[PDB]
Amino acid sequence: QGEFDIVQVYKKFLQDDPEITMPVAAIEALVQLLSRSQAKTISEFMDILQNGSNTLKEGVQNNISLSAGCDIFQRFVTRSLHDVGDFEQCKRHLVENGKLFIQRARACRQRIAHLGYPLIRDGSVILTHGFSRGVAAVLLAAAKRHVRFKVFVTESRP
Amino acid sequence: SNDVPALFTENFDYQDIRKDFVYGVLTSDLLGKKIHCHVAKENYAARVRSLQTYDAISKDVLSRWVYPFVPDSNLLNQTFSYQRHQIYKEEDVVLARSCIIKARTLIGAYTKVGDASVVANTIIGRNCTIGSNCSIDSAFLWEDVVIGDNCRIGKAILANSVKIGNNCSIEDGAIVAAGVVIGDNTIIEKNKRLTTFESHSQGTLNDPSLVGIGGR
Repeated sequence: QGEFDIVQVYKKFLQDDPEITMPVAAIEALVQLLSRSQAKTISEFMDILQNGSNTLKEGVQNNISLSAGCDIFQRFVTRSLHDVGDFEQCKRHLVENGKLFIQRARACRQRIAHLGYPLIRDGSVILTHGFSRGVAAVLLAAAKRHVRFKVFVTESRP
Repeated sequence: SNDVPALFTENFDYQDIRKDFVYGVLTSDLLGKKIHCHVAKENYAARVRSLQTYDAISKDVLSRWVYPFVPDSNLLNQTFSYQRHQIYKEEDVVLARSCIIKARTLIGAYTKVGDASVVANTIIGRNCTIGSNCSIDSAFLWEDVVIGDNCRIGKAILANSVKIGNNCSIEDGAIVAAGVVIGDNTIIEKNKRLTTFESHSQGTLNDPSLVGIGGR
């Protein structure tokens, strides 16, 4: 056992929560893969998540947002990272700052809505293409503020 | 000028500023004085003296003829905002869907408007509330006024804190006072002023208040 195919953890969070997208899942997976790990060298740590990310990256059909999200996640961790005195600070600074990223990540879709809904004006007419949770939040946040508007929707083949 | 008061204690017959004072200077009834006119050719100036002016000035105010002195300026920390076709609203107001607002309309805050109602050329005080499937035109509404469902209002002044039931109707020239209530399924003819006190006009508060009467 130890750390099973984190794609499971990845896949679990999709079922533990469907209202969260694919990028935020892997970030929630790696932090676990970082948490349930004892590497004793900074090399092993980053040697894992690279193989950790690429596995996830090779898992889904090289999804952009995912392959995007993971690569950003790494560079945030290894940025202000430094080894001073003891070692547990490393894993500490990783998962701690790693946890912070997710907190900042999941709350992004909220910030957008708080900035987007003033674009929707009373009686305006909106046009969107396909499904997109981003468009959803802002449009909903409009109605929940009680504004009148109509929207079109594209069939979005395929 | 400072002469005028002393010029009014003397010559005590003068009561009206124009009928008595001016005519006195021009007829030399006053010891040879002069007056002058400064005819303005821009900006705006008038005063509220008559019902046929309050209606006029209001339209001359909503139409921004007296900028900056305009709702959109909100000199008393109001929350107004100009919208196209000269319609004015306030924050924390609720306008139902299917309720439509035409031009020259002003809405105070904290005021409800029911479904399928039509307001036009109308000024509405704050804390009001309108029923549903109604029609209002060229009217005047003040604070804390309610309106029943499916009622027709037009060219009338409705004072503070007035309650109107459903099915009611009210035509031009109508004038009410505060507290007055009109019962459902009722009409009020032209210019039929009313009150809530025992004075001269024909008003009483309870519902209904015209053919069905209170106080009498």
